[PDB]
Amino acid sequence: ATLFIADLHLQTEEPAITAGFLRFLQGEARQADALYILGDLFEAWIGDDDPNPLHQQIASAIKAVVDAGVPCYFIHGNRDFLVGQRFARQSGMILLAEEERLDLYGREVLIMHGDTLCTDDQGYLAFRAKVHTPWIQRLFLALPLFIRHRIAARMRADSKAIMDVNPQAVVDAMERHHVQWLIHGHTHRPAVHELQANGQPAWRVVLGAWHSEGSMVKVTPDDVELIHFPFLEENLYFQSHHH
Ligand SMILES: CC(=O)N1CCc2cc(S(=O)(=O)N3CCN(c4cc(C(F)(F)F)cc(Cl)n4)CC3)ccc21
Ligand SMILES: [Mn+2]
Ligand SMILES: [Mn+2]
Repeated sequence: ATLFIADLHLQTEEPAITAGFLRFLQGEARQADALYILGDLFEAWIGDDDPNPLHQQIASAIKAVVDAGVPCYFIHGNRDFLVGQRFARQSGMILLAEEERLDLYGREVLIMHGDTLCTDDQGYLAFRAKVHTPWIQRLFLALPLFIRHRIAARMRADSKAIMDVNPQAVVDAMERHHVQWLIHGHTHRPAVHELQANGQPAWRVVLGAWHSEGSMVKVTPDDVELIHFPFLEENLYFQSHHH
């Protein structure tokens, strides 16, 4: 089986999500044929030289999955688009493009983060075009770390003071790649949408964000599974209910 996760939005202020991800990496992920992380692994990223200890803890845990024989892949999200080759080397992850076509046990599957499908949010698309401009990225990454931190903290507060996908963009993407299956995240609306692409039925599978519990897509030769699970091992106990 091949696993897909996304939108964990890991951050030191949310240690429960981190604990749930580490348990996932130590258990479920060790049995997979491959693990794909479709963006927004971290709530924020300002460059691979960031000494944030969470980054090294996550890198080491993913690297242990890679060392256990499970190749791990990463497509950038809108939050962590600055994840680069240094962190890829530290984690053992392979960085992929914003769109990839996979062959999963015979079925062709398109994967992406999903933010490029929200073509109706012109405000976000302007921000995305800005921070994806290569000379702007190089200029920001050259700034001192403490300056990048203050910029990011202010820009996050400015944003606090998610649009769904455009149906035709979905069709266009699935017909550009000639697939009947699409997996993405970003929208935080886990679902399986049926549609038509290339004159045949097609399905758009959406991952969930790790807010209260975990979420993953498991692809087997026989089916596609959208699975919700708790962060930690909920040890069962009994309460003496009465008839
Ligand atoms: C919609 C959405 O995705 N948002 C909204 C706010 C936000 C904040 C983050 S951030 O905190 O992780 N971080 C902020 C600073 N940033 C910059 C800043 C610059 C510039 F300052 F020079 F312009 C250039 C570049 Cl290349 N990167 C890197 C990322 C991530 C995603 C989002
Ligand atoms: Mn997200
Ligand atoms: Mn996103």
